[PDB]
Amino acid sequence: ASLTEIEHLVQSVCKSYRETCQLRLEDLLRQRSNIFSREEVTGYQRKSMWEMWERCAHHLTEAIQYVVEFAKRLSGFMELCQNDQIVLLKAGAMEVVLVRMCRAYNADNRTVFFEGKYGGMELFRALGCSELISSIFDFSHSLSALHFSEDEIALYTALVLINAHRPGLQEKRKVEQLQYNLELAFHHHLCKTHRQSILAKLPPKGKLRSLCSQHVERLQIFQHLHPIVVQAAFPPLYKELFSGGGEKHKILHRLLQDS
Ligand SMILES: CC(C)CCC(=O)N[C@H](Cc1ccc(NC(=O)CCc2ccc(Cl)cc2)cc1)C(=O)N1CCC(C)CC1
Ligand code: NA
Repeated sequence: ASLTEIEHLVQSVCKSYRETCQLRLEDLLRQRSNIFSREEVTGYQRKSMWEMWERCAHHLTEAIQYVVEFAKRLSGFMELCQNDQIVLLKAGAMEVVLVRMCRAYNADNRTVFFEGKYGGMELFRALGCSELISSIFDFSHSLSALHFSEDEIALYTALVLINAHRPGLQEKRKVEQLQYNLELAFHHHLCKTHRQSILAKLPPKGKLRSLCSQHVERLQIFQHLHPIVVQAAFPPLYKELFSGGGEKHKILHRLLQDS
């Protein structure tokens, strides 16, 4: 590529992200004052473990769907073969969500936007995975210190998804070329905005990998406790990406093929 193409890729990636960001940043900031009362927090704690899991699985699925749409709009993604598109999404969609949610996190009071209001870790105690919850909050606390702009999140999450090292890629060279151009765009934008200092503060890939593994592991614990809840009340896309043996569903293939 050349310089004019990279500048175009920067605006292309930032545009695809704005069209699929799920929640605009200003809308998330305007809600920061709206925090669950101590009686509303106790209500969430009084909910059953199985109800909190399906409510969280529903919100995770909604977020993942926007990441799929981000991928389809992402320059060069739909040119890859379908096997590679599915490998990249299965490996990275959750990782993109884990990065995106820092916008919905308030580092001042350590709360996240959940079901119309902001609440802390104590809101999710009924899940029975306090270690995973605190790892999630800590990860959002870390990214919040970086003070990401919307353009930086756009370019970073594009690279989280377009990773030529994902096992199972049939056209590794083709993903490499797309990843190299997206790297150039991200680094060129950081250079122009004088934000190259964030490169050393970005979390290691093994951290996002550890969070996704913690999610699958705690789901397997819950699935053992309430297998019918997962089969009957969890979204099909969620089961395809996280539940064994739930990969039998093909949701993503339909999501990608349409339009
Ligand atoms: C920029 C916007 C798109 C950000 C919008 C946004 O906030 N999305 C996330 C999605 C989400 C949902 C659930 C989790 N995990 C859990 O609840 C733990 C249980 C678990 C374990 C394993 C699996 Cl596989 C699935 C669930 C992680 C993330 C979100 O809604 N929240 C609110 C509550 C959680 C605790 C933090 C983040
Ligand atoms: Na933040």
